Amino acid sequence: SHKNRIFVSSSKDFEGYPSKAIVPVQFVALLTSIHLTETKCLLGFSNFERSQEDQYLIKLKFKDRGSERLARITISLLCQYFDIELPDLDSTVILRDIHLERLCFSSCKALYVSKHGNYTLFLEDIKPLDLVSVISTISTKSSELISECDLNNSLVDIFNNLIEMNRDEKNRFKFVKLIHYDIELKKFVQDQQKVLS
Amino acid sequence: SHKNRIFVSSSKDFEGYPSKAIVPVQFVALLTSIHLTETKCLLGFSNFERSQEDQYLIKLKFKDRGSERLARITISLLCQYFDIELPDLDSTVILRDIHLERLCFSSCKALYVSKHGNYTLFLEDIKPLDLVSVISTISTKSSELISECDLNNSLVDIFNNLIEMNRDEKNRFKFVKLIHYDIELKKFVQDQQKVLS
Repeated sequence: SHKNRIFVSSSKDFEGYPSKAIVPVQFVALLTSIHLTETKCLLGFSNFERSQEDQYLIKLKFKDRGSERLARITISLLCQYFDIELPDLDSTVILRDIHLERLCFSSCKALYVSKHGNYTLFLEDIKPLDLVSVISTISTKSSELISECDLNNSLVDIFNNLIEMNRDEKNRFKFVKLIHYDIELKKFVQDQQKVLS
Repeated sequence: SHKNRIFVSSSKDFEGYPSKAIVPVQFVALLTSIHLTETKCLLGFSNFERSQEDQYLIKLKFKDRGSERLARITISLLCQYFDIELPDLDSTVILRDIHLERLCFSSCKALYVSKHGNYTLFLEDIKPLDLVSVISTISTKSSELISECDLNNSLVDIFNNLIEMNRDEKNRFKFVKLIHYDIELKKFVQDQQKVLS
């Protein structure tokens, strides 16, 4: 046997989880916000089921200076991977609605940790996915509680929800406003937008 | 004014630094080793002036579980950036002579911290550089103590030392053994190997 890390397809699943327990989970979602202060470091994620950003809030807790540095070094690499630029080390980080500019697919491993009906997600790993890859995985193609299609299914859903936000006028999200709108993204979008017939 | 982060071109510079001081530094070097246990996390870097790996040892100290996680998440992103694959979270990290396989250019900001003639380097930031970029920067092209040519000069030196190790037979380092030997690397190598005339 193993840890039996549970795959969650939605923050709504947390509503039926144990009330005092530590449960390892994994979920796929777009990075939507970063907040780095001196006492706190917060990562927002959304899946965009109907939409609303930061459904998942993952916490990187820290008390010391060393902790504080580690948290900062972590944020720094995550932003570099996704080409999100940061102020200079030698110069507080606040990033909101990241998805309006970038589209940062991420596979996360967290610890759902709950007490008295309240729960917190602590990060254990994060795998940034390349938009390049994500598009392949969709165009193209451990524990007993994660199917090797869950991740894939998630990526597919995220992108559909993304499509329905693009159409919707009262939504600030639009494929064109993305800093990285290639022609591949265009045609990918168009293809998936044709999988309705 | 600013922090006056000092650019160091060599670990040999540390021999003339203050004996009880905290001095912010920056240096460019290839990642050569990673060690992750439960009490310690160590990053080895080399510049390869004549050669020897791990001239620079940067320490990511940690006492808690949270710290321990942060350190791990940090290592994980660094390896992903450089396409170094790691065992599964749900399954101690020991990576040596990374440069025989990969070539991982890195710009680091550390705190030289010394007491009684002894010094330690604590990480504050690390910028992985893409081999793709590094080759441009060389083929192609803040504080008062870092010139905007230092980084560049360093990259150039590293690669020359690399060339002289390739020639040398008693050295296990060879361009061909690299997991990523493109044709660009070939021709880049050949060009720089022609800048001797």
